[PDB]
Amino acid sequence: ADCGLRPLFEKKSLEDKTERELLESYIDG
Amino acid sequence: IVEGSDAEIGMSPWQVMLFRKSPQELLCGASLISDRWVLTAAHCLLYPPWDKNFTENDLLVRIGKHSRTRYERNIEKISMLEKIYIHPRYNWRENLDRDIALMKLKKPVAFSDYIHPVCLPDRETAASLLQAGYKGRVTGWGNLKETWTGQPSVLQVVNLPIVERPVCKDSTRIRITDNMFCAGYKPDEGKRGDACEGDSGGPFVMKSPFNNRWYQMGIVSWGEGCDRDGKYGFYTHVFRLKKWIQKVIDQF
Ligand code: NA
Ligand code: NA
Repeated sequence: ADCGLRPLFEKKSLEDKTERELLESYIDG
Repeated sequence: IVEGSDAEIGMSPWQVMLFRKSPQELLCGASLISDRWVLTAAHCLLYPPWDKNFTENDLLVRIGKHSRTRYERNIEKISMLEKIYIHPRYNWRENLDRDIALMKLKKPVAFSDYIHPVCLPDRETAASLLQAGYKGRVTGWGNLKETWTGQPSVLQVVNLPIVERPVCKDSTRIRITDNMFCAGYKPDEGKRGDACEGDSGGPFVMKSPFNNRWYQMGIVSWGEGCDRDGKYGFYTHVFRLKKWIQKVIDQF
């Protein structure tokens, strides 16, 4: 239900040190 | 986990440790998917080749943990297990097909900044995210290198891309099924890393670019050594076995 959202990261609009690398992996060919 | 790095704090608040009660021993990783429900690899609980055959009473989980070489007062919660459920088509004789199990907690755990459930993928989440070249995250307190049958102080994390089904099959003589996927960098991709012995039952998770939620796509299952050129880690395919998890969950 309210799963998948980390109190210390998403719920505080804060990003971990390597989460952009995963999103970049989706856009790259 | 090999060639990973220290998790930041509350980076993986669904991370669960699975222990033997006596003598107190860290067996495996797990993942929290509800207040009552913990998910792990079937071979953490039942593998007759290692005369391993744990019941509910034999075991205990520790949730919200970051260091094993600390005790984390008013942060980490410990829970006994009411029932263990192994996939009825779990196959240890051959290739660890459906290497999945569910443990139900005696008391529902309290959610905190350090304890929070991971989502399970739907149809579309599996379609959009479980594709070759797309990167998920693996975590655990497992072995630091390949060795014979590497304990780190801090929870370990590595991002690894999913690998095309044909390169997975070419890597190994072990028969793989639809209920599994493989992840890791090709030799001559330049990056490295892998799960390892001890990391089993730990989650392979991906961040949906649509709703910002973390989903558990895989369970650390098997490999040959850890982090070898031309080998990849094999993950239990969480979507293909979701209906079973649901039968078990929709039935208390
Ligand atoms: Na893409
Ligand atoms: Na490798």
